[PDB]
Amino acid sequence: YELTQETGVSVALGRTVTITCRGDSLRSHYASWYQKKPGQAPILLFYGKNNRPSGVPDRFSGSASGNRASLTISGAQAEDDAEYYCSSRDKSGSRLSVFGGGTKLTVLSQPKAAPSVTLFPPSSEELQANKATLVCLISDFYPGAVTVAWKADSSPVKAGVETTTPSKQSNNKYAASSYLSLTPEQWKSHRSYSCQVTHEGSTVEKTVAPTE
Amino acid sequence: EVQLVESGGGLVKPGGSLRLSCSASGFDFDNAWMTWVRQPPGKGLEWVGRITGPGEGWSVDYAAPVEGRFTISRLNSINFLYLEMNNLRMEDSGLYFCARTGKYYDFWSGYPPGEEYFQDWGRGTLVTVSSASTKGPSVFPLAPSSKSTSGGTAALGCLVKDYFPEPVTVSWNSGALTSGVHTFPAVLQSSGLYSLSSVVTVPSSSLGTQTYICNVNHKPSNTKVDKRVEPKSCD
Repeated sequence: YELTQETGVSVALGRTVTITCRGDSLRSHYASWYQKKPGQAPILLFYGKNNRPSGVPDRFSGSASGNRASLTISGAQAEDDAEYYCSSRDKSGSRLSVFGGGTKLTVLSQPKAAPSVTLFPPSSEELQANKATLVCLISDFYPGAVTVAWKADSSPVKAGVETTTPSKQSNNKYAASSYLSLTPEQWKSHRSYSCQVTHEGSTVEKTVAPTE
Repeated sequence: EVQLVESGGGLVKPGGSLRLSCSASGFDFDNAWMTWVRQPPGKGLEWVGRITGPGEGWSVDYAAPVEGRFTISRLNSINFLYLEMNNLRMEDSGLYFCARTGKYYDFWSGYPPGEEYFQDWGRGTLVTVSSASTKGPSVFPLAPSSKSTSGGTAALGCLVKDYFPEPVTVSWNSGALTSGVHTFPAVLQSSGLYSLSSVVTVPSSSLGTQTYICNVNHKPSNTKVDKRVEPKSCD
């Protein structure tokens, strides 16, 4: 991107946090900030030198220096858990506009919970269809951020992997799923397959073998 | 009261054409700057183009990846904003917004031509560009076992594989079983087809007695599937 933002930032409930936007154009231009929740229209939070739209809570405020612009939230609430985008010119003096990659803000309001992991081997039913899918289900963890890595035997598996973005459960804990697409030949040609879920620096691993 | 309503979104083949509409009300539309913004699935907001007012001669600017294929226009007499897209590509998905655009310029520290910001937004409209044809899902069982069981509870589910287009709705035991159920968001494979999973945690005790059937519904292909999930026989 031309405007760089943090991929994700976290903050304790009721505390202050600052997410930034950096770009050469910002040296000459001001940035605007937008909140975005899934299935809801974006909202302008801040723009110009010191401009906040009426209706936007005062805990939102923007600042700038050099090639960086910052959005600060003083006293984060539970609802503030959302995506945040900065916008400005792509170059100095440009008539075009552009957005940053956006930052996913996590507001921490619950105890950490270790992920519950279950790895399903390809069903006999599916294998008859000349297909094979390893299903790695992850549930009951907090906060909602995980890294999934697959292993064929001891070696890492690059392609065939598909992973969803974590979503809220009924109990406000998060859940995610990962899929490894194999051909029945590949599936039967290895001794075992493993699903490695990394959550908050710790890694949990589940394994299945074709001999079943 | 500012209102913005996008429409015209739908399915279209690569290389096809599509025109989006945006009806505006509650502000001076004649002199208002209007901007189209799109959010690809699982990605962020991307600036598409903007159309100015009478002062700058209704001039239009486009994002580089889109220029030459997209055209922005307006009809002030009925308060409509248009985005006309030709030779659509897959990347041109998926959710398009129109936004009332304000202009900002600080005379003492600012640099021309100032900045453009987006005061009001519509709900958006969804554009899907794929060569894929409508397909019903293949449903496979995620059978529970010792490996799927921990702490007196077990996990079982359904694999809803290779369907198009979205969405799929999944229930368990005709809606009776709702506790412990979680249906995952679909994933989009390189083939252009969707797949998702629906899991429910149940007491280990119940496995022997209770029956578990997932109900898969896919209205785009008019397909209903009742699939029973029971523990696999090792034999």
